Amino acid sequence: SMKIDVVTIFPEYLQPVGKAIDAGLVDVAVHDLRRWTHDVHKSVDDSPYGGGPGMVMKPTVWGDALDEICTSETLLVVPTPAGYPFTQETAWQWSTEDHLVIACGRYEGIDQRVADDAATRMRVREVSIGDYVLNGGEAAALVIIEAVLRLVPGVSLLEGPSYTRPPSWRGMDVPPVLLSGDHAKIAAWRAEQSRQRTIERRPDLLGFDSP
Amino acid sequence: GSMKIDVVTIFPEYLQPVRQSLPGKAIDAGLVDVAVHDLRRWTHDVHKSVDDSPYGGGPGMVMKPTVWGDALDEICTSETLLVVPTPAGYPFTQETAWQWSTEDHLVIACGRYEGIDQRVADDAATRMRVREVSIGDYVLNGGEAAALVIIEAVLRLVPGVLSLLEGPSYTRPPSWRGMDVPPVLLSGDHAKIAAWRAEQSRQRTIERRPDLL
Ligand SMILES: O=C(O)c1cccc(CSc2cccs2)c1
Repeated sequence: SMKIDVVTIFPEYLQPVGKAIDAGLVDVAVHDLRRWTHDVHKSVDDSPYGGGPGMVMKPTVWGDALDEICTSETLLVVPTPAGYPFTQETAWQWSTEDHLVIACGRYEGIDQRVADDAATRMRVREVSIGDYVLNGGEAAALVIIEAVLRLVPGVSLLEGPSYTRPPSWRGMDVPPVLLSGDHAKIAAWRAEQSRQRTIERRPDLLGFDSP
Repeated sequence: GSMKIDVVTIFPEYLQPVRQSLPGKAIDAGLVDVAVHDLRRWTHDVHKSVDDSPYGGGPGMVMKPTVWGDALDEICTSETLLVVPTPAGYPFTQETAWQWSTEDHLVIACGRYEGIDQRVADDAATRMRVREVSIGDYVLNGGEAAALVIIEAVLRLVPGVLSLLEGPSYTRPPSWRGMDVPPVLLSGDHAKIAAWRAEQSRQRTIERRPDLL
């Protein structure tokens, strides 16, 4: 059993309701960060100190929210292009956690003091899901949850090509070996394929130079 | 400029957020159109089948060439760029988003389980440009959230629609819970602040991303 919490200013995104199939092995909650503002305008951003383009999310509003939602046992996830890589190994690790809280930021970023503060009560991980930029952590929140949840109790190199019926389609055939029943020959051919594909699409995975 | 995105999936509900995350004005100006399609209208049987056992043995299922064949024949033109998210794909980077941002028709095929029959992509590639791609180093159940990422990533690069690491950022108030904003940022010395940020970026990148260096 495991509890996942998500905070965003766009709570409509996370509503798919895959990760959806649950027989109560985990519960998931989504919160509107505006639930913790006070002024009539609901202001959650301000201009950066030192200058530069765009807005930053205020430290006070996030701080209040997390006070209410987080505990000392909590793992705090902050998706961000400036964070550590989020890999298969990270998913395995977080599949054992009791409590995850994902903080979705928009604009240019969130005050640094927010995660520095949190880091004195609970454990915090700033993470990047890939080398590209999004508008907000909302999509990243989703990716992280899919990757993590599919490893939770009760649910190398690259993988080569897959086939199924029919054995001949539009004049293209399934590789004979797959049809012949030799468990040996099929494992070998499959290993060859998987390796031939990594050298091409992902040379770094076998310690080579990236294109 | 003017871009059309078709998405095929056995979960068309999942893609609710992309079309509910769009500026109305760009839809009015013909800057982008996004259509989601349920992969099952192209099924041939009364059970509406999308997958089938792996040739060669193994666990998990493979997706039928017959169905995806029908589907792509209908949606794709020969100007089409066919995107297929998979963990065995090429890396989807920022350079990739930039490139695709100037394309006219993007077709994204969302597969599930252990993939789509290889022949589908093989065949498509005889009459259009196909790109199989991985959004990161981890396995997701299906291609759906990957599609979400890619769409958001590419469209925030189309005007009027939606190297080291960036260092910390701060805003009002100057003091919060006993932590102060770095005093250099209020100094009025902009040549000096440009350099402070530079160091911050380097340090960060060394810690978090020593590959980039
Ligand atoms: O922290 C923020 O305020 C912020 C600003 C922009 C975008 C995001 C999530 S973006 C992302 C990029 C790669 C992996 S995740 C967050």
